[PDB]
Amino acid sequence: NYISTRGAGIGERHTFSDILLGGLAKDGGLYLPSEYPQVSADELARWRTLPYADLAFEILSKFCDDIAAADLRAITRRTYTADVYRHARRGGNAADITPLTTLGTENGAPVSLLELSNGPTLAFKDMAMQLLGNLFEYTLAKHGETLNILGATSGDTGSAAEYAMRGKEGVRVFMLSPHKKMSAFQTAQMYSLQDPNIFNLAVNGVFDDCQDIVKAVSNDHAFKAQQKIGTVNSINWARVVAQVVYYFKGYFAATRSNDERVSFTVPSGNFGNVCAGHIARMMGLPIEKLVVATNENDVLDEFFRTGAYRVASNFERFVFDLLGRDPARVVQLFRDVEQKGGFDLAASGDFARVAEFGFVSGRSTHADRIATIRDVFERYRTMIDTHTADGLKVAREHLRPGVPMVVLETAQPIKFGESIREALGQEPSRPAAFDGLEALPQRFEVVDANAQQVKDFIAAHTGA
Repeated sequence: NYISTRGAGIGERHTFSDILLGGLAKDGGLYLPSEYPQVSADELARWRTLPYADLAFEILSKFCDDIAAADLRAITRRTYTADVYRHARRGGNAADITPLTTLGTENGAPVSLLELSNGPTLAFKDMAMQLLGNLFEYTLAKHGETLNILGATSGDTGSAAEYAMRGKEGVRVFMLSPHKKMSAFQTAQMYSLQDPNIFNLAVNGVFDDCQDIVKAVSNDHAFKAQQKIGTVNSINWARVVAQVVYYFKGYFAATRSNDERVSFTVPSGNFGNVCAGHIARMMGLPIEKLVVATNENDVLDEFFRTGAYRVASNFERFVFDLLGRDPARVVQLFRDVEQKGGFDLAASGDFARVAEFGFVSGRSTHADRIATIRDVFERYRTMIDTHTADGLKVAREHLRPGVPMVVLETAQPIKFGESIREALGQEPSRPAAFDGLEALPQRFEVVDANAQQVKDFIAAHTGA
């Protein structure tokens, strides 16, 4: 049973499928399960040797009792294949889906990269998005209807969304991107798509103008009903579930037996990965530390260091757990933010739950990340990107002799080429598979920063 971070859902029934499409709860909160499903010692032992798709089935099954088991297995097996997750760049077996690449021992701990970025758009959101494509298609087939997804992107999330949803029955994607303001690789991956259910709208503004238009359409309830408007952003619970799976996969790959403990480092203070790692640990996965790298973001640093915020969907899910899963406390925190200019979890006695849950944090600077990229290229003979470098720098501050440390690789170097050029004096390396991408014919519709222009476009391209 799924309930709201702000109190709705008690005395009701919301299944996984009921909330799949990712709406907020009725009270403005986010949906969460009423308990975290527990993995027994026997289950954990049985799961160690499962291929990724079957491990995914096991975990998704804990969170979804309303979809027939056979159908969930068919969905995960269709989703997680070597062919889709084909871009393994370090000699790994793509059938692992998220191969673990061990770098070496540091402070007595084996340090590895978990390769989450071998999917079609070379970054970690392909892990959840590919699954959401199949889940959406499956669920929408039951009603013979179409979901018209509206989203915004600066390149990476929209790419992952479009590669997951292209060609899915019952789905269209209307994606707003800032015209001429994205990197060439990301622009080409999106705009080269010819699929008739994918609509790339290049907005004459910046990313925040694109987000503002999605928000404005969010507030037009009659239009949302008329056009069956959907979202695949962080409000989506299924995306978090999907991410729990690779913590299990990485744990097993990093260990020989379930007597061992593993630490993970999450780049970029990303609350979806924070949440997913925390949820895996809460289910019984033997995670020692969850290390959160926050680069030079002072807000994130301040929160993890002190529990305070002075004035993210998934921040709210995390803080709900810090506050004891009491929705009244969450509502108060948001009242403190609005009425009193921030919150202070240390003062209220709730900050102790951050360390309780295994969390620690650290920061990196641009110079630190360049140095880390250069170090890795020389010592371990491989390219890593800026996000992975933020992760590795921070990971290195939290090594315990004897405890594997797994750093999430959240984007491949080709996605963030500027820092690779600065660090390594060259473009990211790329195989023949990607030759000509940026020169392919591009298909997009330019629109101004005008919400009604976007509404008109959607209405003219759905048949509603």
